[PDB]
Amino acid sequence: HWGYGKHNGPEHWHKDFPIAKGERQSPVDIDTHTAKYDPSLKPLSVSYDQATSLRILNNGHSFQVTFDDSQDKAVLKGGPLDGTYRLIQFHFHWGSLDGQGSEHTVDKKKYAAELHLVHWNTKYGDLGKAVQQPDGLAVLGIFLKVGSAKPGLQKVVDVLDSIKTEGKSADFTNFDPRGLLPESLDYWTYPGSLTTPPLLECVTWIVLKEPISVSSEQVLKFRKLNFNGEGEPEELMVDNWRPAQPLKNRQIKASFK
Ligand SMILES: CC(=O)Nc1nnc(S(N)(=O)=O)s1
Ligand SMILES: [Zn+2]
Repeated sequence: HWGYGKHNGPEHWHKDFPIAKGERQSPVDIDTHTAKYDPSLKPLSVSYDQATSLRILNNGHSFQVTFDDSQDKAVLKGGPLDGTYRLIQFHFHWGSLDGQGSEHTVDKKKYAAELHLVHWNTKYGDLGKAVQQPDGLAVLGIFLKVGSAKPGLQKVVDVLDSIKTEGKSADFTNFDPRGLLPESLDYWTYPGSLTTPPLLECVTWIVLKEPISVSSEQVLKFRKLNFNGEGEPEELMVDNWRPAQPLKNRQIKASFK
């Protein structure tokens, strides 16, 4: 079973998942001076008004809030995307201290954490089918830095005590993911992959330039979670991020001048 530690972490993943050394792996460093502004790109369309959250879950590598994706309800359109992508889940990656935790980096800068809102392309019918297609997923990535509290995150942190260990879940209905968004929807975009095994190269990445700020107390709660299942030696869920991968033959485009 893969993980983030010395003997099962990111440098080991290629053995069970050889795509780990593929041509479109994520995350990557975003070099702000090399990324080209592309005026053909469109405004992102984030329509989360009808979002229906279901559960919050510790899956052993992060915690995720899941959504009902049986019909168009919370979807992402526009930007670099064709067609409609339904929100299935969001999760975070974070560090043991504030100077690391994000998966993408900006001019080698590491953020305290990174939020991933995962959406799949409706023209493939289900998530399972979408992940086997180069345009099957759109993941919206948002950086977190430490400062002021993020009110829309507080309902999430208040429940983390209840899902401390792997496998634990709780009801998490009536959560509005709009409260996790920054003001500007300016973004970078590039073709990439899932950043956890099986690391499938099925993702259009859309990373927002403006981070959201969260308080030290909020991110502290992230760090109290556990990779392990109940009763096992406590091994803190921290530094669950994959480092930046080779960009290779890819261009990162900017939606803004
Ligand atoms: C079903 C599903 O969402 N699988 C994922 N694997 N990696 C993801 S990430 N870290 O790139 O957002 S999402
Ligand atoms: Zn992720």
